[PDB]
Amino acid sequence: ELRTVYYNMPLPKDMIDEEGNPIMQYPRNKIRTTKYTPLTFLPKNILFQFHNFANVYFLVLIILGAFQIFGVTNPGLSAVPLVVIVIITAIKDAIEDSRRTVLDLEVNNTKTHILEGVENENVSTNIVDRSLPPRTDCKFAKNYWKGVKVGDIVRIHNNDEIPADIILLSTSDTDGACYVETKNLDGETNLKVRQSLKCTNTIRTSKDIARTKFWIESEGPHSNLYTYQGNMKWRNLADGEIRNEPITINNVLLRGCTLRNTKWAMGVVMFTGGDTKIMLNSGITPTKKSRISRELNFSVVINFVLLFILCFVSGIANGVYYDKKGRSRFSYEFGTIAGSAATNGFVSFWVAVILYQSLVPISLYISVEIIKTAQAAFIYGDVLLYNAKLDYPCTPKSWNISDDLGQVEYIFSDKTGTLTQNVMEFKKCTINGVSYGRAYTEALAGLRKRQGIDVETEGRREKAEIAKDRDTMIDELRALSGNSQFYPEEVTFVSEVQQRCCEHFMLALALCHSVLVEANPDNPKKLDLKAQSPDEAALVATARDVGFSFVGKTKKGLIIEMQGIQKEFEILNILEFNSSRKRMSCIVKIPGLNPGDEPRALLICKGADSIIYSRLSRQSGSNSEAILEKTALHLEQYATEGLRTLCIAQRELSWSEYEKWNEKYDIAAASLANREDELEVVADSIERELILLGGTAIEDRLQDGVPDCIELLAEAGIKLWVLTGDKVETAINIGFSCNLLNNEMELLVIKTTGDALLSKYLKEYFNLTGSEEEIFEAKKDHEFPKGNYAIVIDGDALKLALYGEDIRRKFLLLCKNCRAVLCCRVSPSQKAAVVKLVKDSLDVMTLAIGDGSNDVAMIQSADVGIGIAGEEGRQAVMCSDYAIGQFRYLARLVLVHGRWSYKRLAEMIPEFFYKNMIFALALFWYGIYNDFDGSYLYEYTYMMFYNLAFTSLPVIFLGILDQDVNDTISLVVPQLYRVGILRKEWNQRKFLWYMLDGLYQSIICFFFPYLVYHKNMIVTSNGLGLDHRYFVGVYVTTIAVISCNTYVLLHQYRWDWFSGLFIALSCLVVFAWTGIWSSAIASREFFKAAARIYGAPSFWAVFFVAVLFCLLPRFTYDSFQKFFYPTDVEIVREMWQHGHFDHYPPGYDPTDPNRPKV
Amino acid sequence: NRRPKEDAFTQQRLAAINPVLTPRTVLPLYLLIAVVFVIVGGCILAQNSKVDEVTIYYQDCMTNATSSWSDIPSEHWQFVFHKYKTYNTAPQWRFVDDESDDFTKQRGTCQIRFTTPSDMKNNVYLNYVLEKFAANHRRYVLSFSEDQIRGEDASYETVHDATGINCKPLSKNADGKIYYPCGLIANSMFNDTFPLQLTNVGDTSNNYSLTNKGINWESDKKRYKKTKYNYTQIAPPPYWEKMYPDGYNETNIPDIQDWEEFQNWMRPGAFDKITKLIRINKNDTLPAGEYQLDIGLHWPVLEFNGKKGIYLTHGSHLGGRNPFLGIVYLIGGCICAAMALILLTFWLFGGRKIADASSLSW
Ligand SMILES: CCCCCCCCCCCCCCCCCC(=O)O[C@H](COC(=O)CCCCCCCCCCCCCCC)COP(=O)(O)OCC[N+](C)(C)C
Ligand SMILES: CCCCCCCCCCCCCCCCCC(=O)O[C@H](COC(=O)CCCCCCCCCCCCCCC)COP(=O)(O)OCC[N+](C)(C)C
Ligand SMILES: *[C@@H]1O[C@H](CO)[C@@H](O[C@@H]2O[C@H](CO)[C@@H](O[C@@H]3O[C@H](CO)[C@@H](O)[C@H](O)[C@@H]3O)[C@H](O)[C@H]2NC(C)=O)[C@H](O)[C@H]1NC(C)=O
Ligand code: BEF
Ligand SMILES: [Mg+2]
Repeated sequence: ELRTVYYNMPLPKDMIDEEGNPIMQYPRNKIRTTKYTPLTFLPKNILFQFHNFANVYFLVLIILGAFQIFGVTNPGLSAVPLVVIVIITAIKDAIEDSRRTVLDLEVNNTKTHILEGVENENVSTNIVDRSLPPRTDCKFAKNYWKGVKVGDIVRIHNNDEIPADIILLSTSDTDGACYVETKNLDGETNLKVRQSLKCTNTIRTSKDIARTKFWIESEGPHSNLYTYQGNMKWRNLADGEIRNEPITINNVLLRGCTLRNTKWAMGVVMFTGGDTKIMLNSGITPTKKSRISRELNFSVVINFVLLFILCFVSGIANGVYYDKKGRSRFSYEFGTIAGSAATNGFVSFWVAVILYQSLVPISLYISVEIIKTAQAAFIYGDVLLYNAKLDYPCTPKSWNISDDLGQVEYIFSDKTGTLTQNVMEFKKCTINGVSYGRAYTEALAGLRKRQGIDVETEGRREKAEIAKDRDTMIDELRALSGNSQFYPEEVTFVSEVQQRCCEHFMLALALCHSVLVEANPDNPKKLDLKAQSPDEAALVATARDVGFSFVGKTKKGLIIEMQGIQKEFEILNILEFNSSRKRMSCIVKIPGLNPGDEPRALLICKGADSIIYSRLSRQSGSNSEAILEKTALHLEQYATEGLRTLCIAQRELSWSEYEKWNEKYDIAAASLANREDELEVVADSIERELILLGGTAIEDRLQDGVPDCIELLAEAGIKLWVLTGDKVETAINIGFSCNLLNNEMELLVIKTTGDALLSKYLKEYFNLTGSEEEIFEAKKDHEFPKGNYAIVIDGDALKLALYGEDIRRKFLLLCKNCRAVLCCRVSPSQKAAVVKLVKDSLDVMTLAIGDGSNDVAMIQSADVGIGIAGEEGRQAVMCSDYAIGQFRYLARLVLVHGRWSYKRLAEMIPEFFYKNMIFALALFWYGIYNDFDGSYLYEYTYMMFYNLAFTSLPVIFLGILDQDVNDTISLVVPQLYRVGILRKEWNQRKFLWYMLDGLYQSIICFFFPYLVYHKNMIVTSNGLGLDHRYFVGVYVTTIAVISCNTYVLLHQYRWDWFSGLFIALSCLVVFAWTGIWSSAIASREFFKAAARIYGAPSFWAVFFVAVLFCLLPRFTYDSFQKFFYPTDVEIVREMWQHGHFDHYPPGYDPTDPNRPKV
Repeated sequence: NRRPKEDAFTQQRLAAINPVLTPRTVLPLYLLIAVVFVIVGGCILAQNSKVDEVTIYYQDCMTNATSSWSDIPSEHWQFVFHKYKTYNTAPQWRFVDDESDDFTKQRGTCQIRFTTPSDMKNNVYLNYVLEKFAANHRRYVLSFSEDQIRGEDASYETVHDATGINCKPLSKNADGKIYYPCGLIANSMFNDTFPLQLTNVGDTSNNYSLTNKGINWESDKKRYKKTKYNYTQIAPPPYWEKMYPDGYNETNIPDIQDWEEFQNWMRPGAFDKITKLIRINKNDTLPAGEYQLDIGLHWPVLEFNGKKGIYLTHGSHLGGRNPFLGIVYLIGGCICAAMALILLTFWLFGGRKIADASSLSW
């Protein structure tokens, strides 16, 4: 929808709306990022809890409490267990959601500067004019980011995030240029030049912008980051003619961006709130039920089916009883009507639903809610996920999906800022075919052969850094860098034609650049480099350190302090870096040696290697062809180390042939041929014969444990797909340095060139992958793929490889078969679409870690979503489910906590349904002996306190504190994560065997006490009688609670004192309760049960044989399992018993660079 | 700093055993549990086999017993004496008619002459057994007033409209005098007049005395309390109208605290067989003799084809003769050894290294 932002100008007659004049009603500039807005917290959250099927069942039990046919004693108090559970689950989900609101309130309170001139898009409840007087109180006052509106002039100062979508009016820089760190919106490590509109470029102060009237006829919000259409229109002054300036995406500050290297940027706010492109790519934070939590409903349904069977058995077996004849209920009960009963087992069906209603237990969802909250509480509380540099622990922001983290198969990592540290360091270079630079970046690809006794080369390179800093210690007035120097090459010595090349290489690095110099406010004698690309910031800083300090700039040219002494260099032309050029040239003026002669010039080309080696000189007599083999050998060595390469090339030009070029350059410059490509072709004529000075290499620095972590995720069976908003060869540099891309690999580039192109080499790489399309076979395979193929797709070809069902299937199949998957230049929508491709078409658990707003869609679309925290407040942190400070914490979060939280809850949920039906089924098995009439075996406090006090905590302290192995061994052995990838620990098959074991042990729990009463009903030592049904239900309950809790104990790896105490007290509260309650006269039939039953030795004789028969068929099967078909974690625990892991420290962290040697 | 607290609880570093089920730890555990339960199973069966019991069903005594002494049909009586296993000397029964009793459905006196060939020890329990009387249906077991058990002069709405346990079909009679032991449980109280002795047939002044004291727990006298109704407020239950032909006088109202047969009846039997103590002798022992039980027949069971009986026993500590606990401690003891046998032999003929069956390093 086309919107027209009016500024400093009343709206036109399309303001018929009163009580508020503007009609379009723009969003408030607020990020929501919260699961529930409070108007619909309570409606949405009750539906979320009642998407669980047992909660539907409990509500039906309450509604069927209101009927008197069922005969329920105090039906209104029977709703108190469901009502408090729905409220305690809602409060926990409100506190969880309020922790998102305090980060919404931080971002919305982040203090931009908003012009104090009246804005005509407000709710109720020659472009600058000089003839107007410069009125008071229009200053750019510090107002709130939430208070930004559509139509609002915002002065964005240096180094702050941009509050909305802003079309630039002006910057502090003359000619109205800007710079933006778009690593929030893209993965672009460089800064983007945004241009102020040439109409409004002369606006400078708040007095200028208050007197300026215009409007913007713009297009709607449309989610595509690389496109904008707007028309700035304004009335000419002293001349009634409406002028037009078109607005596009290089005139727009988008909301992820940070203003960089520019004192201020004034602009109109175009889109706010959810209209902003950063937010059209986002969605509302999804409520994200866990996969175990979703498959609990089919486990719940099986219990309804069992419940329906038993109430159907009891309904038909009771209605068959009521039309019997010779029955004592005709005489002693007053059912003296033999008639009025044909098949009235319909009432006794429904009595049985109330009798057996605890077969689906009320404490299920509140048990798993306490589990998942406390599993979130323990992730937040450990210190190995704490980032001290940010002062930030891992923050679980979704408190219910910690077990999603234990089945994860596909991590859809972002690259820039997620994998990378956003530091660019000049690590290596070549001059004259000689390799300089000592870096220990990626010699740790070799963990196959050589050792980790190479902490020494970190120390060896470090001594060579200091020995170089002492050697280069000539008085250089702005080389304050003893700490910001990141090029340790001890060969700065004079072994010379090589020494003349090493001086001149770094001279070209200090000459050919677009880096600016601003005075630092702290130490104003030290001046810091204001560069667009941090590559060139790293290039100019390393020339600064080795002697060639770029110190300032003149109207004539650059000033380079050349080894302590300054020298002006006269720059003749700058051929600017460009996306299509991929190079940058600089012509300096060489000074004169003979007097009275205008001297020569020097072109210096810097740019990519593959297109500088095309533009070199072949007509030589010197060594210009001798070194081309050596420098190419090193730039191949550099890129396999994952380094950004470059080349420096020169040709010393004569004074007249340059002047013929400089004339033909001024022909294309002075004419209006800038949009024409002649200005590039004039630059092409001088860049043909070039003498190769040599190349550079820059480490795009990863975060600290990034290649070690991804090796642990690959040994875990998880497949890392890098999805990036930046370039292809950039993500290949990160791919090699991460050990993703592996030099022996065959990189399978998709590469559309211009529409069935894409399917054919989807089919062609599908003959070396001997398969066509078949993905139903593919989702049976969860191994990490074997063949060294990396798939690389451009993003724009991925728009076509995700179009229809047929091409999505073969593109998925190839990516599933490749070890490394890199989707470069990918929009936020397509990163999410790749996750939505993989998560739907395969039945897989997907992770999607990322920092930045281009990842927020990907993070919200996956099953977990991880934010990486930084110094700034990040949307990917706010919109995520977990938020770590560094990428390498993902190994401690997935391989330890997730792999625990998966296995904790995959054991707990079958243990829980076991736990309940060992007790609730004796309400059924007593029906055989009361003719299914519906009398309770159990005294009423036992039925409250079984799932509340007797057995509630052992399952709860299994779901929270069980560890199959240690937190170190979870990281030493990442292949233990594969049972959750294969989904081995949570099955409906495993669940059905716990039901069949719960069916069995309740046969033991009822019939072992029945078979001590059945013969003559005297079970007491003094003959006085324990034959009340509640007393038999003390027998049954006590077997139930003890063989519940010891079953829960025996299926708990890691018997700690905390769980083993609360298993024992659980086991001893069932004795303590009935000791206390059945000493009071309010017990009322139960009055001295514990004095009479616990003093009866038959109770203690039933108790130890029935706990044997309950626990023994499962304890046999586990002993037969763990001897003959043991799981991998049963063997890894055996090795841990033997001490294969005791040389590791407590809290051993393999991704930690500062870890001890093991 | 933010920095979560490190104290080995929040770091999940609690001291823990981490148990690993090797065959060196689990196979001796099976043999140890197997050893105890064949011993406990051997010592439960040994003590259980000594439990002597006399069960005589007398529901058919108005019909199948004459005025003379005739041996009871072998369907009715079950005798267990461990010193006499082939013991078949049948009990006798005769029926004195009582035509003034005017009830004719269950009247008269079933005199039952059994002969115990071995003496029962000091506690001698005379239990009555009811078979097929179903005291465990859901309306039956809730039908009493807990106020009136607790000796309270409870009104009509507290005996009838009490929410869990009320006297619902049997709260008050036609003229509105509420039933004092109201409800179905108290109403259907097993009448039969059991004697206060066993008459020693063939011996003079050696009648084995019995007593209805010490019949319930002594502690139910805290809950069963003397009533506070006037005698004007209350009526007997409808099937107690023959015991109290004129309602309740100023003196005939039963103190349910002293009346333990009520208190045993008011504990409804869990299962279809019902065994309730009615007569005990804690003082003396019951010799090897021929004895006689004169049961005043008042409780009809034949119209629901139920049985009605006598269960004369001195139980064990486990209560009664019941082979279950002994057999099933033996079964669990023989099963734990059989699976210590199966798993040890499979560990020899299979069995593995305790270090590398892992699926990763294959
Ligand atoms: C019916 C009306 C009832 C009203 C309320 C009744 C009482 C409710 C319970 C009492 C209030 C409990 C509040 C607990 C808040 C825990 C928040 C927390 O742990 O933070 C979390 C970190 O913890 C986690 O993410 C782990 C999961 C939370 C574990 C604790 C959850 C406690 C609340 C849920 C259960 C309540 C049940 C109550 C039933 C009666 C968010 O991190 P942050 O960076 O936002 O924290 C910043 C902390 N400061 C501000 C200090 C820098
Ligand atoms: C051995 C030591 C034991 C010590 C005693 C422990 C007591 C405290 C236990 C803490 C709570 C742990 C369990 C989670 C909450 C379970 C609540 C629940 O569902 O309780 C119900 C009963 O609830 C009630 O009686 C009243 C409602 C109480 C609700 C309590 C909620 C507790 C929330 C606690 C949050 C913080 C927990 C902290 C970590 C453990 C269980 O019902 P049932 O299935 O047993 O009943 C069947 C009976 N019929 C058939 C008639 C319907
Ligand atoms: C204890 O003894 C009484 C009598 O010896 C047992 O019989 C119950 O006696 C009452 C009244 O004597 C009977 O009620 C009567 O029923 C007839 C026909 O059914 C009716 O016409 C009369 O108006 C009167 O209501 C009742 O039928 C009878 N009950 C049974 C089950 O036979 C009583 O059963 C004995 N047992 C107890 C209290 O457990
Ligand atoms: F700069 Be990002 F989206 F990791
Ligand atoms: Mg990126």
